[PDB]
Amino acid sequence: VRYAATEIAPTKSARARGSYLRVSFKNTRETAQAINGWKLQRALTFLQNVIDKKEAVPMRRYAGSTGRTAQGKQWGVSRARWPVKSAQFLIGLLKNAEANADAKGLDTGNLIIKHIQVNQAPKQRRRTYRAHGRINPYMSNPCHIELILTEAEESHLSSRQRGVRIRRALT
Amino acid sequence: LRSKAERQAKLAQRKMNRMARQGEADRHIHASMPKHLFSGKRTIGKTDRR
RNA sequence: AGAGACCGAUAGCGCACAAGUAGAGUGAUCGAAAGAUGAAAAGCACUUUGAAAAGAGGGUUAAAUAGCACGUGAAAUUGUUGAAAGGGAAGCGCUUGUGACCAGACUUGCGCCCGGCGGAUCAUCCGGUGUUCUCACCGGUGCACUCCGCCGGGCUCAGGCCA
RNA sequence: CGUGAGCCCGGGUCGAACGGCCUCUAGUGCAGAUCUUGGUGGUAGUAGCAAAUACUUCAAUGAGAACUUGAAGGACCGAAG
RNA sequence: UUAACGAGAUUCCCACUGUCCCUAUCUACUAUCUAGCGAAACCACAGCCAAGGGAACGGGCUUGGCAAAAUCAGCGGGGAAA
Repeated sequence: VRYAATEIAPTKSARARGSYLRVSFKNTRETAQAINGWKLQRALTFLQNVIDKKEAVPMRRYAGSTGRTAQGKQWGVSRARWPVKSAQFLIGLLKNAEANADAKGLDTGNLIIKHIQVNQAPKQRRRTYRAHGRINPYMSNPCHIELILTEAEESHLSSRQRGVRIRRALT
Repeated sequence: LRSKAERQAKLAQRKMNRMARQGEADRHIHASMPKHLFSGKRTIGKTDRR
């Protein structure tokens, strides 16, 4: 298996992965960008607060005609939501990476989310019936998630320039 | 050998599960471009739909 | 039964596959999609986290950057990372500039004058052989002011880019 | 490198064949055909998921319970049900 | 100058009233916000105007007015939309 961030060596880092996950890719992308670059325990607390609707995820790219709330002011926006299903999937993956880090023997409390990336999985193809005997697609857009936790951490001058610098050095 | 057998049985279902079929008997092919919706013109007289 | 200046899986018969099948139509009839892991299943023991799917280690293999989503794995389109731009469009042409990243070219050659080495495939003559029938090669002869390489200097000439 | 259609090389991926020259041959060169087949976007996490009066408490099962079950309530069909 | 009958067509009268003066208020379901789920139509590229652009047409050209991220609810002028 190949992760996107190949620069991160696996000696002092942990990783977790999920594939073909029937959870909304857009919501999962927004939640992952919310927790990107964070401490692990802080990210877990934030995701639990999102499940409890005590703190919100800002909707930035996939935010068209969404509601507004007071809880986006922490991120400097107005459009924020609470995607609890994306939060639950990401909590499961973060706990798996924590368990992998504990198996490796790393210090759990010093870990940060160095890499986290959501890709689109092959689409789940349901059908819906419309008026006048028509059928349209009714697809699910699942996602692949991957995440990596990491420990927190005068040449070729001219002769004139050479003479000028020599005279300035003596003087 | 048994565990390998149900694993093969479960892996055989992946394409039809992605197509969201209700079991292996769901082989219905729907009309994606019906003729009554994609042919003909609408006149002032009798129409084919309201 | 044998062949081809034929086609190479959107092609070739509709059908390279449990194809006149699946499916549709009261019926007469209509009628597809769909090939490829690997040489060999060796198709992942065991540990650990999960309710599980799975993940992580660790294994098999020449390769998992081949994991029964399987050869190769393009584009559209998408995610992350890095860089940049943005006062009611962008894109494009000419010419600079900045930043980033690069292909060349150059590194010395030739010829003389000395000195030190190492050798006699120096000129002439003799015999044989071949040729273009007067030119060469082969064996003897050279005894080092003659030839051939090397090593140190010195000199002349030609050498890259911009002025 | 070529005015150009193009040709050639380096780096990466990859795994079994392929190319130059002269002739011979053709099912031989795409941006358009409301082209064919397949795939994929913006729209967009949007439109919407509002007929048929209606749901609530505790316990159990379970990783998980408004739409599972038992009990406790409250209602509806109202014998052309 | 034909009775009865008619979801046939027409004029008027009484009653009646939110048809109107002239609008106001209340309830339910939406719309709205959230969780989950999740299309399509349409789409050369795009979208602030004014005057000029002979072929009575400009969104892109010329000359001006200007011109500041990212957004939500509405709206039906224009573009799109039968």
